[PDB]
Amino acid sequence: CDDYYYGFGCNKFCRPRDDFFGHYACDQNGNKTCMEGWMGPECNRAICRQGCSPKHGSCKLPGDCRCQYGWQGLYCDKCIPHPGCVHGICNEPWQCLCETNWGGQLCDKDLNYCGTHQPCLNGGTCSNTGPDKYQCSCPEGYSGPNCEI
Repeated sequence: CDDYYYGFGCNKFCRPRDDFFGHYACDQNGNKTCMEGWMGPECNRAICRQGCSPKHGSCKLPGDCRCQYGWQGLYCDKCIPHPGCVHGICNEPWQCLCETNWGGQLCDKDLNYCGTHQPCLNGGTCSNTGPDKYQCSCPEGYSGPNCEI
């Protein structure tokens, strides 16, 4: 057969290509086998990073994984939390689900301020009354919000 022609009657044509339309090499049989990182019948479809999200990841060039907006990571499977979420995580993009004991919007206000700071002086007992809020119970002879006379 002449160059690039294959088969018994030299009818099957195959010539290696490396452009936008296809990325392939030719077999002993003149079959269209794709180059490394490319797939599909025309070899113009890029193979993504193995494990790239089928829901939030994409391809233009192998072996990349470009993220859908709101998603991050190597596989684009991790959500981007609402900036700036402090003591919290996300399940969906732009979420800020708080931890214990934390609140509320950005998960930065302490729900256990008494256990973290202990602001009541002179033998005062305190209880948590909300995010970044506390209440001191003062003994006899001591006044003020923190029992500081």
